[PDB]
Amino acid sequence: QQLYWSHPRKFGQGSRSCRVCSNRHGLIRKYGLNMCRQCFRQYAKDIGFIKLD
Amino acid sequence: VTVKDVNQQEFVRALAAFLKKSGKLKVPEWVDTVKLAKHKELAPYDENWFYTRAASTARHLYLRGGAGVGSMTKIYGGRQRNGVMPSHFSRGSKSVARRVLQALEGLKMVEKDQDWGRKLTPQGQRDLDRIAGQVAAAKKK
Amino acid sequence: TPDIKLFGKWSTDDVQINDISLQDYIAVKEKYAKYLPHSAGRYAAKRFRKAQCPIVERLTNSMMMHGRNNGKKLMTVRIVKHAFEIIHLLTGENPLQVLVNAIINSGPREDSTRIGRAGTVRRQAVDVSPLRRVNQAIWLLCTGAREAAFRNIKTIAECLADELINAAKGSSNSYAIKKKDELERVAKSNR
Amino acid sequence: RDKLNNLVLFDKATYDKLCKEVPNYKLITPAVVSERLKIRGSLARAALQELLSKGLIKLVSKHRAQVIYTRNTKG
Amino acid sequence: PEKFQHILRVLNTNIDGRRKIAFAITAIKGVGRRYAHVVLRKADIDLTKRAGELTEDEVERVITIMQNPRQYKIPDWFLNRQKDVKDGKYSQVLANGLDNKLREDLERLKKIRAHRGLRHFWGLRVRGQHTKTTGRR
Amino acid sequence: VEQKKKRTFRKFTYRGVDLDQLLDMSYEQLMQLYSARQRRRLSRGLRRKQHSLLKRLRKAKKEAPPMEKPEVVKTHLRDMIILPEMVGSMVGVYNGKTFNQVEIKPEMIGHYLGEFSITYKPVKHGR
RNA sequence: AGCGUGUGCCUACCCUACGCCGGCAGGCGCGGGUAACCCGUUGAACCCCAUUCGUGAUGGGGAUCGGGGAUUGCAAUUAUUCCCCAUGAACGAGGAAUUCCCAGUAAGUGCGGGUCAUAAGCUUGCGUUGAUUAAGUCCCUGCCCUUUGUACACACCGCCCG
Repeated sequence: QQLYWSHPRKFGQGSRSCRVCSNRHGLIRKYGLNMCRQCFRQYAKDIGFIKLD
Repeated sequence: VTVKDVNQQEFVRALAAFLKKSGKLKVPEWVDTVKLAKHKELAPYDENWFYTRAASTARHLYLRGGAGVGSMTKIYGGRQRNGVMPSHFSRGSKSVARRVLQALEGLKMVEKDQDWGRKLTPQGQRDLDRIAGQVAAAKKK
Repeated sequence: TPDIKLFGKWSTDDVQINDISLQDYIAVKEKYAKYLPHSAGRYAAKRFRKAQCPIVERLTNSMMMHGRNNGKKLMTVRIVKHAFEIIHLLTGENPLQVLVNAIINSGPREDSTRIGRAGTVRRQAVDVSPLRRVNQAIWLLCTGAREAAFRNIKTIAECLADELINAAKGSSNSYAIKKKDELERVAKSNR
Repeated sequence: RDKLNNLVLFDKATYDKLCKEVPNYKLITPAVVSERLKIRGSLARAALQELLSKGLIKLVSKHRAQVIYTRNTKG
Repeated sequence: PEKFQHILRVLNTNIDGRRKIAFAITAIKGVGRRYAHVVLRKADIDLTKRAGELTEDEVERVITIMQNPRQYKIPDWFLNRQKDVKDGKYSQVLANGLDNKLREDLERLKKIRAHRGLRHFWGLRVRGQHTKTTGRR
Repeated sequence: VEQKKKRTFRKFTYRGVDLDQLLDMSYEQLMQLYSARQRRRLSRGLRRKQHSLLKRLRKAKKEAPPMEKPEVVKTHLRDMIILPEMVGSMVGVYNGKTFNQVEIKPEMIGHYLGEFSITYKPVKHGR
């Protein structure tokens, strides 16, 4: 109703976050994972990203 | 000689001249003004050069299944000096190459190929092979 | 090619390192003639191996110096091939022999080391190994040619020929020859 | 120093100097002509290609980058 | 071969004659290299030579083309002043006249008091650049 | 601004076009000429929307006496392009904290409002 | 040439060959591709080469500025960026200092990925071209090995006399 309350959110840092934690900073957007790097570090084992070299 | 037989510089040099004698190629009225590539420093010293490119292209197509202007722009495209920034590719003009492609058609050297890209014609294939021989024949040296 | 394995077109046979001791880190080809001053060349792993490397190529490598010129061997090979031709025009001979001679003549026999010496550090006259003599010579000549060529119209191939020829018979016109005499003169005092 | 200023057009007498000298030198390139005369470098060049006429001078390599010429073909 | 001139004047600038034409011309304000190169090609000259060489003829011919470039198959995009504004020109300003128009343009937006104008007036910068660390000396 | 000489006498042609002619078209036919950045902005702006503003301009143009300047019209639209419709008006042009007041001379044409309201402050090294 | 990359997506959107117009920048019409299928035999760039220039801050260099074209976005003014012209700077080899490095290594050289709507001088790999040079040692520096000295132990960046 309140026509008041939004301006474009389509693109840029402001258009996205961490599916894990809201953070709009340092975001992994490759392969559609969309996790912030800090989180991705903590969840890379359960996603299937494993250290080899 | 197959055109493949003759060295690229002499082949192109001989054919380009042959085209010049023939007198009928056709030429965006410009060609005086044009650089040939944004990358380019100055236009071509040989204002006569339109012929050389044409020869170069005809030879370029004969070699390969089919080619189009974008490829040529890049082929002609050299490195461009960003100035402060490091140098990068910049595919060379599209008007010249296109006009070259259109003009060649007029002579029938090349014809639209199937699935995009211009291909050499048998008429051209014959023509290039013929000059190729003349060049081979000239001399040893 | 099949008769004898010449250089670009120059014969390896009959070139003699006119200088005992040096004999042998100057590598012509007590069988090794090739064709081109370019090779895959793995010299680095061992300490010695470099000696195996043809002196010509060794000279060519030293040619490509200065940050911009690094890795331009094709350019050096081209320069070297031209230089040999200029040298040949200038005195007949084997320019390769001319090259070898310049190298033999330039290596500082004696040198100096900065011995600690207490205070007013004095410098100790020591004799110099043949590997060093070869290594140092090729530098000297290359640095000589490169230094001369830079503000002058003349090309490295030409300046190289001039440095090589003057050195082959030590004219002392050469930068390198003057440098070697300087290094040696220093060696003698100190002692 | 080395400030170089060059005569960039033919002066007759300098045309004579060219054909009556250059047979003297064993080595001639752009630079030689430039230093020993006071030729442009640009007008050095044109003098080289001309000299190779039917030559005063003889080609042994004109690598893109460099001509390298010898004395004419004497005794 | 032949000789003459050293030292020739075109329209109000002194042009070294020893120099190659294309390059020689580029002393003139407003004649950059891409300019002068295309002007000469238009003007029929043996490209192969020295400004000091050539004829009084060829010279007027260069100048005539230089100040009416459009009228010679020189495209407008090649030009210094497209879209004038004050007249909606196209133009290619030349010689003393470039300094002139430069002055005008700066004045224009100083009259109007636009921030760029102001910047030029204090003798800072007008493109968006940081002014904290550089252009200090 | 109507009759022989009276008021008139500042001239200014924009792009070969004259202000007499300028003041009489449609903003359409003006942006058509040459400006290119301003024209794209208004097209894309478009739909267009400083609508009310433009009516606020004409309004205060009316209520202004008969000789001079008058009261002004405020705005935050820095990205607006000056077009002949505007010229002669008075614009309060915000810069972040201040609204600078500026009459738009015909010269400005094709320029952006923001170019006449400086944000930053010169500065200081000594002082 | 090589590592790599893509749309049909947590909510708005892809990589793009090919025809045409335009000097360019770019515009415009198509058609394939969940890809080892297509873009892309990644026909890269250095480089190699036939010319010009000619040792002049010149054609080395591309700063700053002016005008102008276009692209992204609703919005670019405080230039996102790109181009075209013009204006054509310092810099002609770097003192005190000081980093890093042993073989595909140093160095030249382009490309792709991340950021991303747009935007690379960045980072982050990758192939290409490819040397000089120790082949060792503990001098300086740094850290741990004994032996030794220590009023130190928040440990020398520590705690002694008037």
